Amino acid sequence: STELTVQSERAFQKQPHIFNNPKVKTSKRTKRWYKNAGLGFKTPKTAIEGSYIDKKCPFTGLVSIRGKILTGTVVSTKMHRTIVIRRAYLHYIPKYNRYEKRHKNVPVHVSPAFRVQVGDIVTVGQCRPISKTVRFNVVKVSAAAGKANKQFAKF
Amino acid sequence: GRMHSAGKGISSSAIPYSRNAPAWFKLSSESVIEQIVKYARKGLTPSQIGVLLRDAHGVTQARVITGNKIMRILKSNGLAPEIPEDLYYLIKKAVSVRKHLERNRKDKDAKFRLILIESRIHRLARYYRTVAVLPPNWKYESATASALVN
Amino acid sequence: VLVQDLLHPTAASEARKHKLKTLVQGPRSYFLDVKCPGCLNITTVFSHAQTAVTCESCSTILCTPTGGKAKLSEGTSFRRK
Amino acid sequence: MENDKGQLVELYVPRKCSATNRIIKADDHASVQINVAKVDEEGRAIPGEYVTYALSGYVRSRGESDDSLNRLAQNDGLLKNVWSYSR
Amino acid sequence: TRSSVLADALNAINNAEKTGKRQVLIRPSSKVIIKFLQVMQKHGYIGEFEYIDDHRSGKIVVQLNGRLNKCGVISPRFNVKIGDIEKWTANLLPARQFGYVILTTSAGIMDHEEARRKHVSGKILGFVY
Amino acid sequence: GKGKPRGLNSARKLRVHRRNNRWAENNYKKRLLGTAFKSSPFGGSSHAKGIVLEKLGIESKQPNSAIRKCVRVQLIKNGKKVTAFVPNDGCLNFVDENDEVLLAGFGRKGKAKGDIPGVRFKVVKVSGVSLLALWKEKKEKPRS
RNA sequence: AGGGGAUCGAAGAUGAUCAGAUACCGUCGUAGUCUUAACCAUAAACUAUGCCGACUAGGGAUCGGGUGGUGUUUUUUUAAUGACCCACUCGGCACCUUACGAGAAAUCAAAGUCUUUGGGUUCUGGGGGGAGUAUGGUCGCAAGGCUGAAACUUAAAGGAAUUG
RNA sequence: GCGGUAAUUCCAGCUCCAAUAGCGUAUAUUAAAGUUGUUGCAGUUAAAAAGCUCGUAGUUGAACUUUGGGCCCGGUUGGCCGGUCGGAUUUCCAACGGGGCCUUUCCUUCUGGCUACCAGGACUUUUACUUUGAAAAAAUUAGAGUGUUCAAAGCAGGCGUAUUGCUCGAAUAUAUUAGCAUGGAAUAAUAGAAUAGGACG
RNA sequence: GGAUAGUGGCCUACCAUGGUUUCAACGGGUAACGGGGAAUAAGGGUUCGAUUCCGGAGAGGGAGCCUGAGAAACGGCUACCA
Ligand SMILES: CN[C@@H]1[C@@H](O)[C@@H](O[C@@H]2[C@@H](O)[C@H](O[C@H]3O[C@H](CN)CC[C@H]3N)[C@@H](N)C[C@H]2N)OC[C@]1(C)O
Ligand SMILES: [Mg+2]
Ligand SMILES: [Mg+2]
Ligand SMILES: [Mg+2]
Ligand SMILES: [Mg+2]
Ligand SMILES: [Mg+2]
Ligand SMILES: [Mg+2]
Ligand SMILES: [Mg+2]
Ligand SMILES: [Mg+2]
Ligand SMILES: [Mg+2]
Ligand SMILES: [Mg+2]
Ligand SMILES: [Mg+2]
Ligand SMILES: [Mg+2]
Ligand SMILES: [Mg+2]
Ligand SMILES: [Mg+2]
Ligand SMILES: [Mg+2]
Ligand SMILES: [Mg+2]
Ligand SMILES: [Mg+2]
Ligand SMILES: [Mg+2]
Ligand SMILES: [Mg+2]
Ligand SMILES: [Mg+2]
Ligand SMILES: [Mg+2]
Ligand SMILES: [Mg+2]
Ligand SMILES: [Mg+2]
Ligand SMILES: [Mg+2]
Ligand SMILES: [Mg+2]
Ligand SMILES: [Mg+2]
Ligand SMILES: [Mg+2]
Ligand SMILES: [Mg+2]
Ligand SMILES: [Mg+2]
Ligand SMILES: [Mg+2]
Ligand SMILES: [Mg+2]
Ligand SMILES: [Mg+2]
Ligand SMILES: [Mg+2]
Ligand SMILES: [Mg+2]
Ligand SMILES: [Mg+2]
Ligand SMILES: [Mg+2]
Ligand SMILES: [Mg+2]
Ligand SMILES: [Mg+2]
Ligand SMILES: [Mg+2]
Ligand SMILES: [Mg+2]
Ligand SMILES: [Mg+2]
Ligand SMILES: [Mg+2]
Ligand SMILES: [Mg+2]
Ligand SMILES: [Mg+2]
Ligand SMILES: [Mg+2]
Ligand SMILES: [Mg+2]
Ligand SMILES: [Mg+2]
Ligand SMILES: [Mg+2]
Ligand SMILES: [Mg+2]
Ligand SMILES: [Mg+2]
Ligand SMILES: [Mg+2]
Ligand SMILES: [Mg+2]
Ligand SMILES: [Mg+2]
Ligand SMILES: [Mg+2]
Ligand SMILES: [Mg+2]
Ligand SMILES: [Mg+2]
Ligand SMILES: [Mg+2]
Ligand SMILES: [Zn+2]
Repeated sequence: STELTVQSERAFQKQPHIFNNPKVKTSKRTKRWYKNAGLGFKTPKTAIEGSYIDKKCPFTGLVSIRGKILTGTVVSTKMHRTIVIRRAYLHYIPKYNRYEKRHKNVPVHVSPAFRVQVGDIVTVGQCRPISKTVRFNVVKVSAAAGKANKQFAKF
Repeated sequence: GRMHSAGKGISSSAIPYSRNAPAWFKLSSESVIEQIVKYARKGLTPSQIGVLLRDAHGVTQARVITGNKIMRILKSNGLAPEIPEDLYYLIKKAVSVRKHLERNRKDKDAKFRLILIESRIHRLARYYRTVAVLPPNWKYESATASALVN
Repeated sequence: VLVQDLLHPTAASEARKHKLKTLVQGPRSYFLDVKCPGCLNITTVFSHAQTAVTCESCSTILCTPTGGKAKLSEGTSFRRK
Repeated sequence: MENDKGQLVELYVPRKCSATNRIIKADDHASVQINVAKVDEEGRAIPGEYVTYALSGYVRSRGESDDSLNRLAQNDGLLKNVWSYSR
Repeated sequence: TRSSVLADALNAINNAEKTGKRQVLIRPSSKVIIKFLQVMQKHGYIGEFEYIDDHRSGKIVVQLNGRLNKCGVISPRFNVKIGDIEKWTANLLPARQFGYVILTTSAGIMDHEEARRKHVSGKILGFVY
Repeated sequence: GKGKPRGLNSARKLRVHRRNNRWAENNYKKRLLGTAFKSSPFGGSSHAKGIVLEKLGIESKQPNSAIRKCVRVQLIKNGKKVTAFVPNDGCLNFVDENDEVLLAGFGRKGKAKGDIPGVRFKVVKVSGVSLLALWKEKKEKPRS
């Protein structure tokens, strides 16, 4: 998703209070603000090198990561600039002294810093409410391939 | 034991304790790896070849005399088929069964085995897809099976 | 019964058992270097045939397979190893 | 079957099958004690001087009492040839 | 098919001393079977055992004196935490004084008494007496 | 191997299977069907008052022969006709008809008590004056 | 729904029988019985006995395969066979004797390895009846299949064995 | 199960039993109930194995990869003596555990700070489990203390110099599934190099 | 963008086709407020908790609102239905 047009909305997309003076001629054009989210999390290169905009991007945006931090694997990429992860986990029934498989499906807004794919585990930091569903934000991507290369052409 | 029957039989090959062996074999990896690939050139299967080099020539087990198995060697030599041979003869068999069925649909026991055979086919593919020897989405298709045998 | 040596069983009662069910499994087949003086030298054949072998030069029959070990065609000698 | 300090209590420390090392209890009436006489020079058998064994009821019933004593006595010195520990 | 190798081995053991035999062949050995047999040996319920070598998983020959009543596996490998080891013992062990609940902890396969003193716990494994 | 699944992760299949199977336990069933509140003449309560319809002598099952003085009663709170039994000797001469009788169960949780068949209830008080005290002399039945 | 339709033969017709005899037995005989195409999905569909795996005990037979033999037959002439014999070994249809064990017992090599209670897993059952009934859902052309309650009622029903 | 004419069961008198300012009863409920069976059921004939096979979800699933050996440091209980004013400590002896070295062997890595973690950069395959901890309302409960005259309680009170005060208290434990912090690396998952798009410099 | 004390499909415009579920969604029932706790005393469990403490709701049923730091208040108002 994202991945072109930068301007595609009827609204002109820009970072708040980051001003490019027209009279002062710059060869970089855009002056692009960022930070590092903290909590020992790398603000990735593409957040800086990128041309993108989104204000829900915890590195270039106005949302701050605090509270829980969660691991889980991506089951759905179908939404633009957000995704749903399945964090499974086991539940202990005291009577039977056993465990039963459970899961909870967490929608989380993926900044357009990351290329996320289905099957990739992802680390996710908690943030302020973003959409109806999403209280969490993609932070680190733990799987760069997930078998992608082992599928290969004939010879 | 024996998924699709009640068959309890134990029939197999008993592999020897000697990992290097025999001590009576001359020639070399060069000689057999060359010997392997000429029969792969001819088109024999790792099952057909390993028997051939067992009986005619002097290979007890080709896994030993060369540090690699038969198929791994064929793979590195570009002579590997696109689908493994157990899967091949699985699909190649069901192609003949359903072929007999189009002749006689009156034959129920044939219609029955065709289920078991095709069950096994779908099981192999599922594994082969898990381990990525076949692309994800590889599926056994009825009418497209006659074209994968020949 | 009730006491016996499992570590050191008799090779005579061992060799009656099944190739798998011995103290350590191993094959009981053999290899013979077989001769047709119509050829000066030997091709070394596995005992339980399947493929019915030819000598390197001429088209000629050494064995024909059976379920078990092969029928060695007519006159031949053999060295076990 | 000792106690707090010292003294051995609980009457009747029971026997054991020499063959299987199993406690042989009061009601085991297929249990058996063999008395084998130790002879001396010139074959005389020395009454009252014994190599003895106990055999559990279980071993006799199974048909193992024979082969059990054969093992038990020969390694104790009363025989050679016969029994083979290996088969 | 085969699910607990250890269970299979602790079986023929109990099927030996119930038939009186002093020697039992077990297959296909294990890492745990070893350490479990070790714990059994060191407390005196068996003699010496010999892992033999095939090239697959191996076999073992176990010498058993007859001092044993029951050895056995606890089939699901149950989490037990330190306060439930007492509870677990009291169920399957004949009397307080002797017998051993043997289990598996991050500190190695060991019985409860060794567990008590090291003071680590883990998942349950089996029992011996 | 006693097909109950052994697995450490089979908790659900284990607790579901037992949830499924408590329905065979009878008054477990009757608990969750609400049968106390739904059917049965009392509300699901200890007692209930009602009004005598008729005085019916019931002949007892074998090997007994008697005429067991009973009453058709209609439950005030409820409206169900229900047939209850009068204890001890006489005590049918304490009721007559149109009267207000307090009923209880028979102590069998349904399930009639005796050679009296199909009668699950018993008369405790009539006219609020407690059939005991009428049968002994402690009280007399109210005027009218 | 076509074909077929000898025989046997629900229905039905009858002759005998019985107090009655819509039966048993005799006699005719429709559907059926066979088959092509489509349906139906039930049987004491039984071993009234889940599947995979380990172990626990002797014995002679037998089926298919395989291994060994200065073993017997055939002979045309050794051979090659082909059947036969003996022994071993896998995998099978079974059988005998046992009882370390099990069990309420009859009996069980599993129905044994269970209060010294845990290899993996599927399914079912929780007094008798009401009832496999009502209802709803679903399958079928139909007969019917599947799923499937409760009210109420009742002290037993029931298993194996024992003596009469 | 008693009662149809001698009633050990009814109605009574007499007597006797049980509990006793209490005792009966109906209803629910727990134990009895290993008759719901995780611990811990039964399923050949008592209730109960789908007619048979396939098969998705679920549960489950063989074995193997740091073993063994050598050298240190420091703990807590137990003895045999006790030295001493019931306890005091060093040596003799065991017994259980904890840490650290080297045997080819990262606990992330650098840059100094310091003498074990400071903080900064740059990265880190992810799990289940088990240890310990921090944070955890009272009341309830378990339970120490206290002689409400006993007691259920309550958390009071207890001492003289009882004409000008002194003073012990109001403990402790349990809290679990999840969350956080931490020691563990067994059992059980998980990822990696194969058309090298591999690892290190 | 509007709105709110403020975040947020809270509402609005354009835009995308998404979100849940046999790991039981969704639906039906509850003689259901939830927790502290309660009973029954091998363990494991089973059953209950309107009710003295905490949290939540409501003041016949619904909505609406004024005042105010604070209410969608009811021993405040306005409307309807009863
Ligand atoms: C023949 N049907 C049987 C039925 O009779 C019954 O069988 C049990 C059997 O499962 C038990 O055995 C089971 O439990 C054992 C524990 N000691 C080991 C594992 C298993 N065989 C037997 N101890 C008693 C039989 N009557 O339960 C299982 C079954 C298959 O339904
Ligand atoms: Mg199968
Ligand atoms: Mg199968
Ligand atoms: Mg097998
Ligand atoms: Mg118990
Ligand atoms: Mg269900
Ligand atoms: Mg139901
Ligand atoms: Mg039922
Ligand atoms: Mg009521
Ligand atoms: Mg009337
Ligand atoms: Mg009666
Ligand atoms: Mg009244
Ligand atoms: Mg027709
Ligand atoms: Mg006809
Ligand atoms: Mg007729
Ligand atoms: Mg008659
Ligand atoms: Mg007659
Ligand atoms: Mg006729
Ligand atoms: Mg049958
Ligand atoms: Mg069978
Ligand atoms: Mg049946
Ligand atoms: Mg059987
Ligand atoms: Mg049924
Ligand atoms: Mg009933
Ligand atoms: Mg039915
Ligand atoms: Mg029925
Ligand atoms: Mg039926
Ligand atoms: Mg119906
Ligand atoms: Mg259809
Ligand atoms: Mg219809
Ligand atoms: Mg009298
Ligand atoms: Mg009485
Ligand atoms: Mg009297
Ligand atoms: Mg009372
Ligand atoms: Mg348990
Ligand atoms: Mg039962
Ligand atoms: Mg039955
Ligand atoms: Mg069946
Ligand atoms: Mg089905
Ligand atoms: Mg049926
Ligand atoms: Mg494994
Ligand atoms: Mg394993
Ligand atoms: Mg070491
Ligand atoms: Mg709690
Ligand atoms: Mg807002
Ligand atoms: Mg309610
Ligand atoms: Mg409640
Ligand atoms: Mg609770
Ligand atoms: Mg409450
Ligand atoms: Mg009140
Ligand atoms: Mg309010
Ligand atoms: Mg309304
Ligand atoms: Mg309403
Ligand atoms: Mg109001
Ligand atoms: Mg008021
Ligand atoms: Mg007020
Ligand atoms: Mg109206
Ligand atoms: Mg109204
Ligand atoms: Zn030749």
